Amino acid sequence: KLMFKTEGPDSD
Amino acid sequence: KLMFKTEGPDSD
Amino acid sequence: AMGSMERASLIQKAKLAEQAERYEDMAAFMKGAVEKGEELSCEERNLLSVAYKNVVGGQRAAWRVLSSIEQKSNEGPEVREYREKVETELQGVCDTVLGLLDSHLIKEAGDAESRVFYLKMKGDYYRYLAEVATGDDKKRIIDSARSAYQEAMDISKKEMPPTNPIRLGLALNFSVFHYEIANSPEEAISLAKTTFDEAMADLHTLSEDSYKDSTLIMQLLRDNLTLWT
Amino acid sequence: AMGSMERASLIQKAKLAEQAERYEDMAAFMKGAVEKGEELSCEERNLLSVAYKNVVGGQRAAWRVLSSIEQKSNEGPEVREYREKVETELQGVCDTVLGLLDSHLIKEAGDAESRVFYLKMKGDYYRYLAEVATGDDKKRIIDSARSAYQEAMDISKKEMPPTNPIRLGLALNFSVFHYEIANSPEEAISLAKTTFDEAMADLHTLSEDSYKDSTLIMQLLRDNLTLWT
Ligand SMILES: COc1ccc(C(=O)NCCN)c2cc(C(=N)N)sc12
Ligand SMILES: COc1ccc(C(=O)NCCN)c2cc(C(=N)N)sc12
Ligand SMILES: [Cl-]
Ligand SMILES: [Cl-]
Ligand SMILES: [Mg+2]
Ligand SMILES: [Mg+2]
Repeated sequence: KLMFKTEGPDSD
Repeated sequence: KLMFKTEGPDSD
Repeated sequence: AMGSMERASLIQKAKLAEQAERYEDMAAFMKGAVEKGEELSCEERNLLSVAYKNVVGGQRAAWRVLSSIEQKSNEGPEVREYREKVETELQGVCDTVLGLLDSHLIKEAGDAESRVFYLKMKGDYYRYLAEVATGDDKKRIIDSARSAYQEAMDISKKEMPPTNPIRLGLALNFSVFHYEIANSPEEAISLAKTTFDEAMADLHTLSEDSYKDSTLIMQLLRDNLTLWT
Repeated sequence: AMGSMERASLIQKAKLAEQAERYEDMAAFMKGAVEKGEELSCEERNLLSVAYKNVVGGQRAAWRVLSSIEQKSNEGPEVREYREKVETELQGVCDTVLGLLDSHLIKEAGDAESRVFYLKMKGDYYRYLAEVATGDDKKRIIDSARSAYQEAMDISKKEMPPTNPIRLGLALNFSVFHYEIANSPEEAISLAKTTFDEAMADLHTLSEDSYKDSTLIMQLLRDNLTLWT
């Protein structure tokens, strides 16, 4: 899936 | 530490 | 489980676990610190958030891999069973975090920087629950995420400048909630644009270091707007 | 723990866990498959090895971070305590793998490709134990690693061509054992060089695909020799 930017660690 | 090459996944 | 370790030792070990990239340990140490019952400092709140974001992030990524395999298979029971296993563990982590926020981090948080932080977290972990939910359950979970984000937004607009990184990160995440959870892409775009523009106009007030902190998150808003328009 | 799941379902879920980068799950599924009591196929042996190599690799990396912080601190008790915690969990994983090899993978392995594979694994997990051991305990652990690697070497030289990837990976790992566990850098260099040269001369027998498999591991021998000379 295209994941959009959210706050904090890009851990997924 | 400098880790040398060992077989399989470089998981460390 | 951490009832026998000193609060300060739990925080110290959370920082060590972070350095060692042992995020399940880090989250357990910070859960123990929360359960001591004292409020958390700014650094401690961020340790709590970083720990659980890393744990739940791995679970979300795994769930998406398995869900994709499952959908293709539906174009034995093992894929569904294992997706369900990961899903249940993910829901358990979200429930644990929400439990900490409800018992009793939010109710003791009076300053805007703590209260907004925790209400944003509440929105985030309901959002992660929503990503794997279906049906009526999903609608109520989505409403819970929206309600937490909205209370956080209301406080942040009254009590924080537009460049405040907590306020910016809240707006970022609430805009993603709108885009892909609430199926409100126009609301997502409007919120990201307005947030970005109001922050731009307040950058003149910032030091060099604060400018870097705020513009970093502003770039994430821009990244999303570029994908969305 | 996996006694109620079908062997074939455990293998299927191990492959899914691999795709999802859930290596603790993958290792538990493969432990369950081993404990069904049947021998493992070539693919299944590699799933077992990949799973535990990933688990123990994270633990080794964390242990090294914590050990480094600890040594600097010794130039409160929390760093030592947490290093000990990770160390004990690492030793537990190694003991689990060694337990599977002893009960009863090695004794039922008669073909060279299975027996060499498992004896190499036995050397590897004693080697990981040796990395965190001290004193007399360390000497006996080192001897156990050496003994397993040596039996594997003897079989591999009698029963496998010099380009066989299992034989090559065994020689690679045994050479690293010599270099940094046994404090025998000259033995390490000699073994890596001889292994590389004898494989070179046997490449002419290989298909395009086998050539790629063998030269990949040969490059790892070269990488080490470049660092060592
Ligand atoms: C913006 O969030 C943070 C603010 C402050 C700190 C901090 O260390 N000290 C300042 C005391 N107020 C911190 C440490 C994090 C970490 N270990 N990932 S995040 C994070
Ligand atoms: C060299 O090692 C392997 C050999 C074979 C396979 C395999 O799939 N199928 C062939 C049946 N003999 C395999 C799959 C791995 C994995 N999932 N990481 S390793 C690995
Ligand atoms: Cl399962
Ligand atoms: Cl500990
Ligand atoms: Mg429009
Ligand atoms: Mg010499």
